[PDB]
This record gives sequence, structure tokens and C-alpha cells, in this order.
Amino acid sequence: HMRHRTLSSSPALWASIPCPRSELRLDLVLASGQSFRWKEQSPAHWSGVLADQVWTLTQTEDQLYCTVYRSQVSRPTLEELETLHKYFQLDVSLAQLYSHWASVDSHFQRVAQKFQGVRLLRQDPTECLFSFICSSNNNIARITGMVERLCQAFGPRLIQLDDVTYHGFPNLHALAGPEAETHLRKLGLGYRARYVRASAKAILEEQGGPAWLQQLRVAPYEEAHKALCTLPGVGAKVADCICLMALDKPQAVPVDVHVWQIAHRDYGWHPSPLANKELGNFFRNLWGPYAGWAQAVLFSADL
Ligand SMILES: CC1(C)CC(NC(=O)c2csc3cncn23)C1
Ligand code: NI
Repeated sequence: HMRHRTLSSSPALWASIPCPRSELRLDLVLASGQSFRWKEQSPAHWSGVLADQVWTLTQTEDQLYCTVYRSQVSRPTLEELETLHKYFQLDVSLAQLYSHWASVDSHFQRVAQKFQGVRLLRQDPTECLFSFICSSNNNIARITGMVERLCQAFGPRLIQLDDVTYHGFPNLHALAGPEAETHLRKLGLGYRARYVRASAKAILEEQGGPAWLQQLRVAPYEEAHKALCTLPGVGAKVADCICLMALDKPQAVPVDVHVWQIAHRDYGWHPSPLANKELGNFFRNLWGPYAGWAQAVLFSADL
């Protein structure tokens, strides 16, 4: 009986954040393989869960409109609005980064002209870690399915809008239980079910809980990366995604075969674990300390 809001349907329940579409394009960020929890439930309107709350987001050329579902219905609070400002990292100027990258990279300049407003979300470490464990040998639509079924089966029910039931991301204890792997295989995760259960268990038992991920957020990149790579199902590529996307390491550059292809084809680059590391160093040396943000532009431009 509760329905997803549109800007038309519910004018009184939207706040706005001044946001040029050069600083953020929702449609190039929210289903571009960073977060797997946003869906365009009606045209130009993106709905998904942030913490214990559902949001719907839409934008004009100059304004980002948001509405939150929790309580009697009301507009987002200043605090809730600050959460969203932090999630999109809107303190950082994307126009200024784009021009700094273009100054040393003509390929980026060409490719970025049509793909403005591609920025990096600042994601919850737990959600990001388990989402990217599920991302091995996978595509966006299937990862999206696995994450949603995982949240339904293990996370707290938040609300229903139209036919969509929203759940919070599970805690580690929920993912670490004795039937968790078997249940996750029923939900279609395959071998990734093992890594989910075992990484939840590892963080709880060997690292002291989720405070450990917050510690990695403040630790230096190389230390964070090394620490993540001790987890089941987390190798260099996945660790770099998490570094970039959840641990505030903007220089982290995830290297897979697709980045090799681009580097070789579009940059003329020529040199395994060692060469993958060398390629990440190449892009840091070229673009600087926000190299992973630059790569996100190219990734989201290639989609
Ligand atoms: C396995 C996937 C479909 C999900 C993964 N996402 C990315 O690799 C990515 C999104 S933005 C960025 C910057 N560097 C890597 N990425 C591909
Ligand atoms: Ni060649």
C-alpha cells in the first residue's frame, strides 16, 4: 500500500542539494558496478537502501532531489542530507579532477567529454566487501540479484514500496552462521557462498569484528590492501575495489584483464600479479592520487 515516490506524486517530501550534472550523473553512477543496491523503479527515479533507510533520488540539471522512507512521512533532515552528501563525496570537485586528468591524458579528455558526473560513492565497508566477494566471474545484473537475495534472507526487513521489499545489509554474525553457506548456495551464489561465510567468520574471529574495517579506512592504502588480501575470496583486484570504494583510498586502481586491454589498446602500454601491480602503478603515475576515480570514469564510459 506504500508506493515509491516520484517528484510529481509527492512534492512535499523532497529536499534538494545543489548539484550540477557535471558533478554527478545518477544514471552513470548508481548501476555502474560500484553499488548493486539501486534501481530505477520509475523513469529517472533511483531507489535503494543506505543504512536502515530507503531513498529515492532524482535530479535536474542543477539540483539533486532526494526523499527518505523510514515515523510519519517527512522531508529528509539536515543530518540525513549530510549522509547523502558524504555518500556522493560532494566535497570533492569532480570538474577540477576531470581537468587535472585531461591535462596529462588526451584519451581521458576525449572519453570524458560525453561522460561527466562519474564519481565514486563512499560505501559502507561491510556491504562493499561482501558485494565484491560476489563479483568474481560475474556481471552487474547477476551480482545485483545475489546481493538482493542475500539481504532478503539475512538482513532486517525495512519497508515495502509497491511490490519491492527492502532489507538492510546483514551483520557479520548473520553471515557467519553454520547454515549460512548452504543457504547462500540455495540463493545461487555458488562457490562465492563459501567465501562470504568464511570472510564473515574470519573478520569476527580473527580480526575482532567490523571495527577492523573502520581501522583499514584510516590505515594507509598498502596496509589496507594487504590486510584485505588475507580474507577468503579477496585477492588484489577485489581488495582494490574495496580500498577505492569504501576505505577512502582514491589512488587504488583495480586491475583485471579489461584494464589491460584498455591500457594496451588506448595507451600503448606493455609490461600476472607483478605486471598487474605495475599497471596500477602506471595509472597512479599518470593520473595522480585520485587515479581510481579516473578509472571509474573510463569504466562508466565503457558501459
Ligand atoms: C565485476 C564488476 C561488474 C563490478 C566491477 N566494478 C568495477 O570494476 C569498477 C566500477 S568503477 C571502477 C573503478 N575501477 C574499477 N571499477 C566490475
Ligand atoms: Ni602492442
